[PDB]
Amino acid sequence: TTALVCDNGSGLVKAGFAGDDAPRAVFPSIVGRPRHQGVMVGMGQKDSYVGDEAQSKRGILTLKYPIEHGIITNWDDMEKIWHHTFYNELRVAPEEHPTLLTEAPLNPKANREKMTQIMFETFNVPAMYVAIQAVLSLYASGRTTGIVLDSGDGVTHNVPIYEGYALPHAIMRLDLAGRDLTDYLMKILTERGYSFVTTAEREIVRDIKEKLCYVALDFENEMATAASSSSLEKSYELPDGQVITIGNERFRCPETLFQPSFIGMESAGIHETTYNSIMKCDIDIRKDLYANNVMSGGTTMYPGIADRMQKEITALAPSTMKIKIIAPPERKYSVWIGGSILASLSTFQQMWITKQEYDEAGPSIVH
Amino acid sequence: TTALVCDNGSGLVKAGFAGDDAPRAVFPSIVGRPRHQGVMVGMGQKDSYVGDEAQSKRGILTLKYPIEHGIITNWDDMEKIWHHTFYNELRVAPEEHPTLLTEAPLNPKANREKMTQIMFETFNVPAMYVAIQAVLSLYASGRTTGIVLDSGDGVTHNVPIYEGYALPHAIMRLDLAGRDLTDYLMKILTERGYSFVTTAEREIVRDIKEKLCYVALDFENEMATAASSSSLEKSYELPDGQVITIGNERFRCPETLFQPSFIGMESAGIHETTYNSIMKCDIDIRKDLYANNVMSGGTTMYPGIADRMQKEITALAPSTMKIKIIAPPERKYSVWIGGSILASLSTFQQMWITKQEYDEAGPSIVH
Amino acid sequence: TTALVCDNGSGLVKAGFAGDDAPRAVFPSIVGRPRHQGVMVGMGQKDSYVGDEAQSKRGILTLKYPIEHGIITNWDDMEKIWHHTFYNELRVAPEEHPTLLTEAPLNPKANREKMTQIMFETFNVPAMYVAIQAVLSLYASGRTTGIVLDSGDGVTHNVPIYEGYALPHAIMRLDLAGRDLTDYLMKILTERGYSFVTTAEREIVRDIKEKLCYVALDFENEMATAASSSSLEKSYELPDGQVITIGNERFRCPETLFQPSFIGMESAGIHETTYNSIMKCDIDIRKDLYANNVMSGGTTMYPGIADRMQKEITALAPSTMKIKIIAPPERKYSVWIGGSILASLSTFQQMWITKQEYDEAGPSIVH
Repeated sequence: TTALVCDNGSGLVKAGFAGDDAPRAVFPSIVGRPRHQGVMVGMGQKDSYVGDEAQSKRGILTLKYPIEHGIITNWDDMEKIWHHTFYNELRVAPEEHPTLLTEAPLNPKANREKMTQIMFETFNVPAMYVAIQAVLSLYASGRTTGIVLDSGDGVTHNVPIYEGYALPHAIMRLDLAGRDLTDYLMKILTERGYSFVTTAEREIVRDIKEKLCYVALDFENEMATAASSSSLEKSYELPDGQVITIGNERFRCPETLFQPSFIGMESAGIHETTYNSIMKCDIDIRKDLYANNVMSGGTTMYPGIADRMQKEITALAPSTMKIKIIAPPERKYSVWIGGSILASLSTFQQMWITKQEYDEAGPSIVH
Repeated sequence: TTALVCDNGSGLVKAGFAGDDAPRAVFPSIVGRPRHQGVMVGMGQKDSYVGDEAQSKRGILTLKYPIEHGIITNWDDMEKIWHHTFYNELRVAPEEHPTLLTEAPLNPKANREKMTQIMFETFNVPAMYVAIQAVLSLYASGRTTGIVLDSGDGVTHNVPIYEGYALPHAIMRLDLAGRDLTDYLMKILTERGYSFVTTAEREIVRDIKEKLCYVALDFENEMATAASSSSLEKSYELPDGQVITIGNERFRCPETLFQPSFIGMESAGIHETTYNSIMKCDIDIRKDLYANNVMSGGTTMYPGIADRMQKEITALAPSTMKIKIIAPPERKYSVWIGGSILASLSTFQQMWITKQEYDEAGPSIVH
Repeated sequence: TTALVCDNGSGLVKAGFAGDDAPRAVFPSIVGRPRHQGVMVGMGQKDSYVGDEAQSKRGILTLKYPIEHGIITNWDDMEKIWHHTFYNELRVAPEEHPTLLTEAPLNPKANREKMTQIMFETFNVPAMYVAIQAVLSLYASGRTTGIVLDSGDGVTHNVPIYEGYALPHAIMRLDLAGRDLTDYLMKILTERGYSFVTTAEREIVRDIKEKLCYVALDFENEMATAASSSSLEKSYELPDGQVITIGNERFRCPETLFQPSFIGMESAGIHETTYNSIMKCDIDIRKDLYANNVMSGGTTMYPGIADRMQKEITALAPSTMKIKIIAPPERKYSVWIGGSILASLSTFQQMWITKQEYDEAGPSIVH
């Protein structure tokens, strides 16, 4: 049997077998219990709706993302995510396949152990391994050097890798993008009188965060032309018939990635965390970290990136240095195409942690 | 044995066993004591005549509807309604059947308790349950979403239901239609010189409220053509031989449902209470409340509804929204066909409150 | 001349010159047009009655609060509020005094601009400034740190301030209390058979919301003693002679502030919004947000607050932390005593926006 790559998204959990095209299942991670009393008599209602069904049944449930700030809320809901994914999307039994699971870089111990341990006893997989989402994006882009960005709602990361070794002393985790950008967009859309305070309605905010937002070339000059009469406004239509016109806030929300002072948080922008991680690496290596700046994750899919990022880095970086920023299409599925390449390779079959070895070793094998 | 669905009409009490055709007994709720002295010597006269016999013996009695403004006048007369219904119409003993009783939405406490308690000790039914008349109209129309209208003489209601949960925060009770429309018709028929002030004669007013009245497409334009010489007049014949010709007031009386300022009451029309209840529901749900607007109750059987209601809602509702108003034939028996479907279903047999459980629990089981 | 502090209440507009005792004018914000035709011949009737005269002429008018959900309905009625206030209560010309106006925190743009702009051209004030009602309550209590609560009919707010800087990332606006508590009280008083559906009569509901309601120590245990025979009932007398006896609903209505699930809204109680705003502030600052919890606004004048709030916060907050909740008398006039202190200080005279500067700058000076 065929191995299964299942990505523990922050979004947007992604699932598909090993090779060779695209993921089979992608869905918004949400679990939602019903906040109102039923009067139908069937009864016909589920105890907890997962996505996609919880995104079709908005407004009668209370949506709860099971992974928040890069860590799982409880494994009771997480197990339901897994069960739903394997059985009613992929249509496969875990006993049939070796699996490949993903994690986030700088995640607290003992949450990789507890995960691995529960998943082996609950789903009875014959072998498993847990890879960080950032490392996998190297394979997806066909690179062997560069700084890797796993940016999902709501934890971004900046990991530098050099042919083909990782540098522990320069790894940066920012809790900045993207769920706090969702919350910030909701705070500056209230300023235009649209009240979307409720949990369900927050998903609609997320959808306009995808579609209508853009990044400026320079903030001050976009603000200048905003003061002018020329329309930057785009009109969105809402499920109850309402028409929302956003303009100024449209470029304000993504610009936060370069200026976190908009949220009021002390942390520095992607601009400077890129530079400061490069300048924590040895002198000879710095040469090839420039021009292997590879963006990844769905929250980097705004149009004005990477050429904003490019212009800003080129201004702070040493003169006459070659800087190219690598941003392909499909960054949301980058991780999955990474994992797919990995699990197909020899000899990594023998790098998987198998059940008998796990049973003897216990949680200490993980690291 | 076969369960019995007995509807506590405002009209028009309705009774018939569970399934599958139509009600067996429908009658005008009136009790009437004799207002004149008897000289026949038989004597042969009843202490209180119920309907139908009190509608055949008009003019020698004083008709008193036992339910007024959605609440029962006294249980002394109500028990006679029940006794008459079970014994001399349906021909059944309550000890033979589990019953299903109806109520009105937003009815004061403790009037469901006192009812339930008296009915168990007086009629000795083996089990019972009390459903609100509005919820039952969902089943009758085969829907699972929509705003439900229980409109009888003289309390209307507007209850929003979404698949398959009820929304408590948007429930509206209007004391507007229909008995006040009966009283208003009597006030604008006196304007044409016909004096029908007495209690018995008020039933005749109710009968012309059924048959001859109609709703306009637009008030102002119907008023315009009323000023013209073309006849809108219909000639009714009265039991003593009199011929009554009504025209202008013919469309004025039902138009009150869209304009309560005709009665002088502050409350807003069905038009606006429909809109304002929809706009008290969550944004995603509003989409399916439009086009599941379901009218019910006999007082909605005027010809110009629903296409008046349609035109008015479409003008106030957001542009490009799909609005269909659902109004089938037989709306007066909607409630009964609802109840019939309910009481036949498994597992609702075990939702009935049985006598032993009631005896242990007391009136606190009701809610 | 003496500066004038005029508070844009949600209630309850408040007005009085700068220093040193109490407001001169307080009145219920209502404007009401006459819903019936006049037959007196004088004629003697006003086009629109404002409060107090619209609270003496109840039942012949249709009361409309000009500010609803924290935003003004139209400036046509708002200007009449202002005109009435300055001229026929305060007896002062706006050209004589610099004014100080108030607003609500998280109010949509461009409603501070449009207000400021209209007020300068209509009333011709020589200078003005607009302060949010929450910030002013710090001065009133003589504090320089703490979370400030502006709670009026029907928008509450939770703003954290630290010596002497404001924290934008933790500001919470709840549309929960108090006008929806008025509407909820009307919905659970109909349950006891008293029908107060009309606009005028809604004011009477508001008056019993003030006087007779109380907060429980614990809901479940107050509900227990409610099931007991001991009287919690208080008897109110109504203008037409009616005696109303409320008990259970008496503690149910204010308890909604800790449990919004009673209205069916998804939002969390003051308990948790207090905690969750504190836990969105930096670690060192959290220490002094506890014990500077300052309540304000008239809708916090229920007797069981703050010691309900105290017991609930102490249960959720970390162990051995000092928590004191600051609730002085006169919370309804807190805002005014705040404003009074502010406008008297040097150098804040030079913080006022003066007419010549406004004329040059235009609406862009506001922020």
